[PDB]
Amino acid sequence: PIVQNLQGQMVHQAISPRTLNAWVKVVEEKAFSPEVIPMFSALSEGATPQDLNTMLNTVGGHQAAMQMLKETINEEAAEWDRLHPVHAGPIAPGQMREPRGSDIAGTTSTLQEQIGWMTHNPPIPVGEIYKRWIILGLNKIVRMYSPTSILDIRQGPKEPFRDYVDRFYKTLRAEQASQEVKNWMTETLLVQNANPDCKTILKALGPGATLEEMMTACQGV
Amino acid sequence: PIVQNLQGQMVHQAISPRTLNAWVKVVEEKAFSPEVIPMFSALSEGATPQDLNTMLNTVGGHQAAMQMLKETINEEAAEWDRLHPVHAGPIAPGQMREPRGSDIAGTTSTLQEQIGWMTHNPPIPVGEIYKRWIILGLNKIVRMYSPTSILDIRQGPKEPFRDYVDRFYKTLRAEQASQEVKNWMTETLLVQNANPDCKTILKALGPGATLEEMMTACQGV
Amino acid sequence: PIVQNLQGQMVHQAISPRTLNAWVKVVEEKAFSPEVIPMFSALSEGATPQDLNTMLNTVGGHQAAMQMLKETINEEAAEWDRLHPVHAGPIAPGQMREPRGSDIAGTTSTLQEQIGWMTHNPPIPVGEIYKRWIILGLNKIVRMYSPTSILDIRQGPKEPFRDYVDRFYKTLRAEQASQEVKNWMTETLLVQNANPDCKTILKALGPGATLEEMMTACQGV
Amino acid sequence: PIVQNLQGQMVHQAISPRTLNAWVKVVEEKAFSPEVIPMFSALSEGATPQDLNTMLNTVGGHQAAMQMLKETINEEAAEWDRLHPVHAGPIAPGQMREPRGSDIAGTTSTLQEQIGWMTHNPPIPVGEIYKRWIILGLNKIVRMYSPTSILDIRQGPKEPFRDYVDRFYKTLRAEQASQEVKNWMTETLLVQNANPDCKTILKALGPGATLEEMMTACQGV
Amino acid sequence: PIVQNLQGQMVHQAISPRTLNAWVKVVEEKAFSPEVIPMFSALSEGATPQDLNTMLNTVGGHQAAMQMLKETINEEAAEWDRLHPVHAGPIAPGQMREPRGSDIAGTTSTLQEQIGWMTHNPPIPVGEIYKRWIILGLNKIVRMYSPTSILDIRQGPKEPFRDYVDRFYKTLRAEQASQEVKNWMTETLLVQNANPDCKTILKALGPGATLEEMMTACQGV
Amino acid sequence: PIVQNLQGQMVHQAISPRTLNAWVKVVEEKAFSPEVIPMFSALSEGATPQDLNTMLNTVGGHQAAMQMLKETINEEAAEWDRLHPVHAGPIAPGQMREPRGSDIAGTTSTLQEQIGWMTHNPPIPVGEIYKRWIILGLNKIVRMYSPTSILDIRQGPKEPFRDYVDRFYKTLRAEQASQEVKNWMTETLLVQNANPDCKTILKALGPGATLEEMMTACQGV
Repeated sequence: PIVQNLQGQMVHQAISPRTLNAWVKVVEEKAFSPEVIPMFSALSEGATPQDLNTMLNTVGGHQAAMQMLKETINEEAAEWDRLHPVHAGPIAPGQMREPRGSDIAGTTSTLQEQIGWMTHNPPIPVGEIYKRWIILGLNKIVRMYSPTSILDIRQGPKEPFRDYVDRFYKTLRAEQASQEVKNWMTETLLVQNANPDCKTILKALGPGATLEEMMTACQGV
Repeated sequence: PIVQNLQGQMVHQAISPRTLNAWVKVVEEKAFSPEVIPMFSALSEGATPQDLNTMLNTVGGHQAAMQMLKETINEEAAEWDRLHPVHAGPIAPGQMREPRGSDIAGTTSTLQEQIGWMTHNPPIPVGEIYKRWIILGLNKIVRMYSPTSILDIRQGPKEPFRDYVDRFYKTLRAEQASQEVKNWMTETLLVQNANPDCKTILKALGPGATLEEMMTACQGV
Repeated sequence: PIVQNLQGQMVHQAISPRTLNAWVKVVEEKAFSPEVIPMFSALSEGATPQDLNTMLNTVGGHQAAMQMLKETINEEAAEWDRLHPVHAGPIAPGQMREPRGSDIAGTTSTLQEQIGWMTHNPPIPVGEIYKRWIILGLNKIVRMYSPTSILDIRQGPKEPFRDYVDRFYKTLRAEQASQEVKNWMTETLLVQNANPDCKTILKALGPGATLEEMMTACQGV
Repeated sequence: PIVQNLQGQMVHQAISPRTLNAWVKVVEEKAFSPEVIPMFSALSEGATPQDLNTMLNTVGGHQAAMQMLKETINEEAAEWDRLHPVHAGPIAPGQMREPRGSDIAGTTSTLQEQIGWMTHNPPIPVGEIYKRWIILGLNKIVRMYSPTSILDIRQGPKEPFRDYVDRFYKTLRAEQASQEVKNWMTETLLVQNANPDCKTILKALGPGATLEEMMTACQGV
Repeated sequence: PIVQNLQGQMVHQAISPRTLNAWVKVVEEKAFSPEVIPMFSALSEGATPQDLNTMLNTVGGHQAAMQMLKETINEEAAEWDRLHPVHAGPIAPGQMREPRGSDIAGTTSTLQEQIGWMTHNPPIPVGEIYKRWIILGLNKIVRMYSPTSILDIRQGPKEPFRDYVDRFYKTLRAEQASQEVKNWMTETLLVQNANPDCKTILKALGPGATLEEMMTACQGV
Repeated sequence: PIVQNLQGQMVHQAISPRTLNAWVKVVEEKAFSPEVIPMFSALSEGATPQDLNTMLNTVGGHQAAMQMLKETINEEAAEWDRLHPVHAGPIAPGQMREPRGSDIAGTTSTLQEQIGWMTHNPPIPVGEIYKRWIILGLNKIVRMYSPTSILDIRQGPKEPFRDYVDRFYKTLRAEQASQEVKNWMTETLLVQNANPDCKTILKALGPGATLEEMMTACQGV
């Protein structure tokens, strides 16, 4: 990791044992559940591509998903190469060179160049660029490892609205979808896939009713 | 979070693994229980909107409450905009741009922006403004996910007074009701819904008796 | 709390995740057991009233004890308020005000006021004042939830004197009773409530024996 | 280990209890599963050769595997002495001695030579050379201690492709096979050792298919 | 406790949670066992009298000993007052008041006074003095609470010399005897009080043999 | 212990809780195992004799070993005094006193003296010296509490070769014998003490076969 102290004093730190353990245990316990993404992202704030590779490589099992993640990363490295030409210019001997895809993915750069890119002026955020590429592949993994389709999420006849809504927003959370489309699934599907009895109730509230009002309206139906 | 050092030197740091796990296990273990709000608020001291959002996004499950909270937050951000019109013409180069409700909520603002208002003299403490909106949305949730009103809490045949007075001020603690109404519930219901045996003993003290007189009188029944 | 660093800089620090966990486990493992009150005093070393209410409020359940505690704090506050003369008109900017009972209890004051009082020499130690009120209320509660009278503790037919002494000064520690009454209990009851055999041993030493002499005599019975 | 602090400041410190313990417990619990080698690299960031011997000598249990690794360490050591002969006379003015194989392996050399080599400019990275020699012998242990070869990974009749693919990308992970060769093993063996139903669907995709296209095709199978 | 930084700055810091918690755990796991007195002393590095009292009060149960310990501390406090009485007239303007036993016992002395004595020119280490007084009483607990004497350990017909010697030196640790008396007990009781089969062997090695030599001798009897 | 900071500022530090807990746990799990001995050095890197006395004295039980160790140290101590006699006539004015053997074992030397010798230039390493005596004595203990002869380690009629090479080198590790003789045990005894079926397997490879070759050859017999 690299920890910035007062005055922007940037110092690399080797990775902590209790980070290593927390992150590995999270993936053993909860698998590819959506909270893994914010947890991953948090626990790798200021990480180098080597520290990020550590976190993935210290995981055993789930090797079908990690093989997909490698490929996804290899695709984002071919796309960084496509977008940023490979030509070495009249750059100074002591100044940082220009990162490649494989520099970003942590394979052709050294730790000192990765610390260098991050700390240097101008900086290149090779650690966070790589995080976006991992997180994308994780979006593919979460989406792939979902057991449920969001359209089949429906209120039962004897199902409290509130337990259905937990089901609706779990299965929705685990979709990759535009926000606009997710807005549409809330405003169309929630009232639409309800039970007749509760369906009536949410309609009487009209279109400016809140989920709070909606849960409290269906408290005893 | 942002650690205030000596000479008033404020340096940001990312949120700890053991804060993340203590907050995560709290929600798993204790659900929407009243002490969860001071516990959340306490583990979130010195938090930015990004750190508060981290803590909420690392909560896996309970998504009907997180959606109810999203709508609540949006209502407090939008309400902030209601109070404050858009600031016309050019922004001054010595001055920070004044936050909109969506900058406070952490979404049309960067992390660096959040740190910018909060640290820049005279500080705008957007973390502690937004935090109060979160603690607002949580109270609504704590109060909703409560199964019992005070009328529904009574002492059974052989139940010790002590466990009942605990049940009573736990359910009162979690109610929506005002202090004049929560006084009325205390002075009426508490002795009224005691069992025959304990009710007889509390009647023999008089009505002017204290909770201390009430606890040491009715203990062995 | 407020951590004093070098050359007497007292600077506030948030209550640590492990402070919180420690108080949660202490209350979990040992409830309303005597030595828990020292754990609290220790965990509240250099604490503010916000940090005292945070610790009390972070307690799961036990609202009969906490409602009793509120009643005691509110009584201690009304008594402080009673004794201190009322301020004539507003407080001029150079006048650091003198706290009312509710200022001490953290309900009418700001954190900056609580810090202000403590650091502005001759210090008004509002944390340490409020802690005595809380500790005082914890002793009443503790004494009141204490199961067994000191009078009723007695030796088994061939029970070891040492184990009987452990029970006697364990129960004695939870007794309301005066130091002078407890000195009588030492001189009268300790031999008195022993069993026929050990009683005889103990009687033969006369009253000049210390507890080591009582212990070494009853080393074999 | 040796901690690089602000501005090339290298400072010696002891190997951490909870480091040491983390390594003993990974080996106690999990032996020589593929994830153990990345864990060992994760836990030894900035370790000297001495610190690296500390970690091998603190293993109890499994001394045939540890023996295999010493022999490997002597092989890797002898090869370093073959490639670079002894350097005659007394050491060059203000220059560090070129280490032997036994110096990299931490036996003929002293900890102060090891700290000089690592911290000097140009640095001699003795810690990372020996660490490769250890990682090579841990791979011989991993591979030997494995019961299944990648030729032997095959799908059940009613088995999910995904769980099988997890056994395959785990087994592929422990292969000493080169990357051009691992690529043949992916495009050939995965479908070939598939069940007849999932095999048919995957053959229909053509030879252009990704792992994702293969997993989403055999989702219903 | 009081933490010394560079330039001889001694600044008090509040008692650590995990120090507190570890102490508590020691008394529960090992009771008042011999090895506890060096662990306690170890855990009470830089302790004030108030931190020493905090450790004693943070224990519950085992109160016959806690009573022995109280009385012993009072005796020693009474001894310091006898050895060091009050000197004529009021206190110096710039210096501290000379300590009483009750000030060393931390009961009549404020924390500030206690900081005062350790930091003062000339300093009285009232912590380290009080701790020795505590340790005298702890040794009285160890010696009283040992179940058996060094005289009472002799070797059975199927007992291994090794286990016999384990028992001998265990029991010795807890006795009152001096090193020249303890020396006599090694050279006299151990072989004397051994079983016939090991005794012939040990006599044969002759009285200049070590315990390692005696232990190897008696290894297959 | 003594922590060497940047630019070589050596300041003594209090004996860390997880130093104390780590050594306690280590002894509880691994007793007289050979692995205790590197762990002992690693956990004592940077120690004083006071601190080494703390770890040894905080060991409960094992009092046969503590007497054997004690004896080994007094022997090493007696000898250090024989070889290093104190200088003729009057003392150098500024200098520190001569460490005697008991000083080095921390018996007769205070904390300050031990800190002087270690930090003084040229340093007298009382800590590292005491550790070799402690390690010498620990190696005797380990070896004593090991019982099996290496001649007695043989393969069962259908025992896995690995479980026998593990037993063989576990017992070999605790043998006293020179390295060339341990090389002789490797070449003679290993293949010799194997069962008819595995013996046959190894005999077919020819006698030049490496342990990697012996282990893959007997992978399944």
